[PDB]
Amino acid sequence: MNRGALIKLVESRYVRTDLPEFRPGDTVRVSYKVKEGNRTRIQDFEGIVIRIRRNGFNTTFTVRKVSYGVGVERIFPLHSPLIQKIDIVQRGRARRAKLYFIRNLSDREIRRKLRADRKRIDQDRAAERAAKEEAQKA
Amino acid sequence: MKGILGVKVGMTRIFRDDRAVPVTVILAGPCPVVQRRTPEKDGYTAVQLGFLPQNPKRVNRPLKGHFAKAGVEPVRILREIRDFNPEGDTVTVEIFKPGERVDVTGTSKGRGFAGVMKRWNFAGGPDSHGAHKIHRHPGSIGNRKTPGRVYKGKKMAGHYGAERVTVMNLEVVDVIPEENLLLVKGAVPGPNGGLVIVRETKKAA
Amino acid sequence: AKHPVPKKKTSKARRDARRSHHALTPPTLVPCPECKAMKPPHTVCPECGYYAGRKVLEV
Amino acid sequence: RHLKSGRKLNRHSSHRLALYRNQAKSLLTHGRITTTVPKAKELRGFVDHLIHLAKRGDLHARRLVLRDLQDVKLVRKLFDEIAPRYRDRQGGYTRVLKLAERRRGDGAPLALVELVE
Amino acid sequence: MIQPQTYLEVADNTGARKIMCIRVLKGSNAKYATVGDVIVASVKEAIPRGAVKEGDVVKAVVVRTKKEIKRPDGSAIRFDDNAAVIINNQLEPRGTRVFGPVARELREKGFMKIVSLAPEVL
RNA sequence: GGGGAGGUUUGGCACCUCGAUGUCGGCUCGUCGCAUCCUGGGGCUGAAGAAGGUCCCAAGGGUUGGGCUGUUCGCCCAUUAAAGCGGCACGCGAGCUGGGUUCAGAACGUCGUGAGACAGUUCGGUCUCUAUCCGCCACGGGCGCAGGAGGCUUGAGGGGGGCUCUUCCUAGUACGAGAGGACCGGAAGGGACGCACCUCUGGUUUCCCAGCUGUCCCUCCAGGGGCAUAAGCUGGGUAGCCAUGUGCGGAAGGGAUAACCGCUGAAAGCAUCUAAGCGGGAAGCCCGCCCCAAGAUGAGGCCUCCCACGGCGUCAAGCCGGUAAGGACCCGGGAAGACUACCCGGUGGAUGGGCCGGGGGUGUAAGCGCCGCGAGGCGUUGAGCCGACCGGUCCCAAUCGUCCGAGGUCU
RNA sequence: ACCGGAGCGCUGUCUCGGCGAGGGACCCGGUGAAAUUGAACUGGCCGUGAAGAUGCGGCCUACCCGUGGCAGGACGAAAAGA
RNA sequence: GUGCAAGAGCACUCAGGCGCGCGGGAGAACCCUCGCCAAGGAACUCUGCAAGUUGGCCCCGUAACUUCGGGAGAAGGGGUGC
RNA sequence: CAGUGGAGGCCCGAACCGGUGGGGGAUGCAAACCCCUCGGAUGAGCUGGGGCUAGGAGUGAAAAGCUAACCGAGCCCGGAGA
RNA sequence: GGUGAAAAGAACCCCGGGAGGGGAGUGAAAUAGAGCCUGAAACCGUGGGCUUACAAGCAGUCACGGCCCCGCAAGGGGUUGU
Repeated sequence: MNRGALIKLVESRYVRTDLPEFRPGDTVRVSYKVKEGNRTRIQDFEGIVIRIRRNGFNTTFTVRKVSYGVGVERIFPLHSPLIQKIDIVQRGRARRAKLYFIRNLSDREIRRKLRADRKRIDQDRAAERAAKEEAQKA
Repeated sequence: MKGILGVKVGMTRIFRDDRAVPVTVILAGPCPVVQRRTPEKDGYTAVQLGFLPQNPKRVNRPLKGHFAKAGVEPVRILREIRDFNPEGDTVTVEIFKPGERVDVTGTSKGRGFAGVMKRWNFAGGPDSHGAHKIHRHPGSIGNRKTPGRVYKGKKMAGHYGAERVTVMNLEVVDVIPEENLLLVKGAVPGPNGGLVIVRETKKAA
Repeated sequence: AKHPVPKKKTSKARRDARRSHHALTPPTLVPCPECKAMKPPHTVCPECGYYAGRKVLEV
Repeated sequence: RHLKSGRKLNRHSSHRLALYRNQAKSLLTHGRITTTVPKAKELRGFVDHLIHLAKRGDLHARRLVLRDLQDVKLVRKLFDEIAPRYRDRQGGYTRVLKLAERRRGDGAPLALVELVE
Repeated sequence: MIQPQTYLEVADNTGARKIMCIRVLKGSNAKYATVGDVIVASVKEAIPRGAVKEGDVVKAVVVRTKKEIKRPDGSAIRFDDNAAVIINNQLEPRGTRVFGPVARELREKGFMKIVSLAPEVL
């Protein structure tokens, strides 16, 4: 039997690896859904975020977002029924992972305490056309 | 009335067809089909089943390398499945087919002597208006001067945990003979390294 | 001294039974290799000593 | 069963740590230290681990380990001498060996830290 | 969770703004509620000029809960509040102006009247 | 108008209790009873169907949350399929509560010339941790099972378990003027509840990371230590432990029965569910479910294992030292545990500690570069550490070894 | 620091309790009380009895002894009954 | 002695002084005492008993009534480090 | 109207007296005590000293409280072997 | 309160830190050994005999069996299997 790790890491054949890379900064656009008595839709639910519970297979993300009424938080099971999920802005530069403190006061203080890392962009722009060099070289 | 032994690990959530599902992972493995027991020299039909091979110097002795065919025992000795009798070859895992409810034996993991409102769940109560003491006390047990005899099995504070039990209704869609595993609805008792065994369902049997 | 009092004097029989489960247990000892005499199981007797022999400093 | 993690203990937390690292100090000064049993156990574990992170020689280990310590002449004796010894050993640099007869007045089996090299 | 003591503001006009939970409607022991749960109520907060006065004892069904919801599809969500939709003795939303998000879960339960005008089904 | 059970209320009698048994409800644990409130059943109607009225059958399980009143009695709401009636010091202060009760204090209504007293009121007012036997809830030791031992088991006994609703399809069809609105077969879901798990959700984690404050110290800075909880303080938080989270269970089925309906049929040429025989009949009885269980002194049975005399008794049983299969001590200790027990492994080994890769937590740390006089910033960088976790790995401890244990009743 | 009644913010008072923490207890080690005490070889139903039994009786479960724990009985100790 | 508005407060600690005249191991229930708690927020209860929020310093402001002292710090709210 | 002055059986608040509601403890650390809080808080104040007032008597910001740990009439001995 | 006629009141060896004893030596005698003539009862130990690990007890009684030990016989102690 050995390694229980080995076991559950072999249970990993329902793995996504093409899925976007992010930090617990912001996020934004889209997720998924069903929407009907016959599904046929995925909701483009944007948000920020808050909680990255790490695990691997069962690792999930608490996504904080606000609308029309007030606050609301969607957790997603990181792996399958998520069609595409892809965020927008990503940003970064928070202090920690858990961001409950933002639930209390979510306003001009929030945009105040948030700033993207140019490093992020610069790396997505390095990734940008070192991928048309990879659409050229190898 | 079929079945095969198993050992416990993990309980995830893979999404079959659409929905999302909790999944117990047990290793059913190759289990020595060591001999049957017969209604004349016994009273019923039963099959001894071994398991996971390691036993070398340590176990030896009558072995039941005697028995009738040897083969050497696992490391998890052997048990029996009641009213059971396969073909005669040492069976493995996929003795069952995916998408079926069945039953399971397991050693509930031990806990030791524990609370009264914990073991059974009483109520207790007295936080601030009551008393500091009788937080976790059974309150009351008997009567006055008649009958006055404390009842046998008065549901008391003591050990809870290290027990054993069969269990009905478990849907298994997953199984990996290619390593000897069995993934089911997920509920199995015991620690991740204890006794489990799969028998067949009883929804109408 | 409270409410649950030993209502009556307990017998000599009960004395001797409650003290039946008492008793002692003898010591457990084995020899000292590369030496001569005892040492309890898993010990480095000062006079004797385990492998390599540490201490052994007395008079 | 309220112990399915383990760890040997008894005392205050302050008491625990302070002790641990003090026994360490006393050992690093010498080599063979008389004491009790559970002490002996997670003492040997702890301290040996300490000597493995002191097996190298960066300011990292220096401060960090000595943050969890105090003595600096002993920082010399460690970073400059004890480490270049067990240098070619990446396992238990210490072995604590037990004593019979027990501690008298209150029968307590004893043991002893060793230099093991 | 919704015990019979909680305030529940309204996600609609009707002539109300906040209430207090009275019982539920499930089993005479089901003393707990969540999304789409049929709940009896006493308003305790209703703005002057509507069709339901402050205090008045009426009924409701609940959506938007401080208690997160775990669907049969592993996904989840919690609402920052304890809102609801108010109804009469004939099951139907009295008001009309629905505010904020709602769970599509309710939709399959069968309160489509809200779902139809719902500005954010989630 | 008579007759009667029931021993719950309210009266009578006053014997164990004056070398004490502490009165009202509630907390909390139940538990016995059916004249049964929901649920099953059938009988019947001043019963169309829908519901109701009523009488027997039947404890299997169940029978809510509150407002006020010290208050059981009570009223009231929101509900339920329903909101039971009762016994046991009107159960349970060596268990709570001491709120109500007949203490002294004080006041008030009231009676008395007054001290003071009034089945008049008011406010506050000390139930007392160590269980001896029994009883009970688990845990063992010693023994026993008329060769010693290891493992798989039998199930006699006994313990647990039994609720119910919601919309739907059949079908607005049968019955009905309409309004209405059904058997039954099936379905989909909730709640109350007992067991199992951490995979998610959510709560944790006492030194596992980061922040900061007053501070004494190392060593002035940088850096770091305790202290300030019994962790200074907050921000997080794994495994293990948990509920709300999560998978399940009550059942599906065989047989006997309840009142009740029927078959064939007599006395009693007709009749009949009856005295013989057949049949239907309930969540109810018995199994089919789940644990304990051969002290089930019947001490069951299977799969083996080792084997006989070795020393006095020739005869009849004893006994008696070392060996056999084995086992005990001790140790590594263990999702197992109050000690014990259990269980795992002990150099022929992955048990604990070290180590290192997977995994998890934190968020660029110690120093270095490069800016602004400076709080700090950017780079070095997802780095540095790193509790339990999955394993790899003999580096260190499971040493050397010690003692017991068939020598085989009989018919 | 007096007795009611009501609203606001807050909270383990309650639902429904889970985890952890140090200290008692539990194992070892040194010492070692008490009130009560006729003796006890001290289980249960259905009746018996000056009214409420292990002990009487027609009758019950169970080898011997112990350890942790709960608190119903011994008309339970505190009194020659407030 | 350093520090907060201050101080014979408090944390730390000068100098001086001590480790409370039995300890070693488990890591049970249960009891002392302490923290965190999703979600509801007096529903529990004779009683918000009790814990738990607020707190200190300055800026704003403060109802009724009043014997002009008060009521007050009313309530309600804004900052504080470097 | 400004100010200075600087009052109070003034008020918030240390040792100091006190003891409220809670709890611990109950063969206690203890024949009335620790922990959390509460109150006075420059006065009708807290307190070492020396002297007197004492059993139908004294002392009483007043209960029939207090007078060498039991005060509706002290302790000691004697009638008294009531 | 009592050693003995009287101190002859215990040297020397031995284990032991001492204490206390094991021998010796003393006297009529150390069962007179130093709070020592006598030393009982309740009382706590150690050896042995009989009996006890399926069993319901105001603990004994009447009979019978098992048994062990005194007994010439006859009997007797004892003990308890039913």
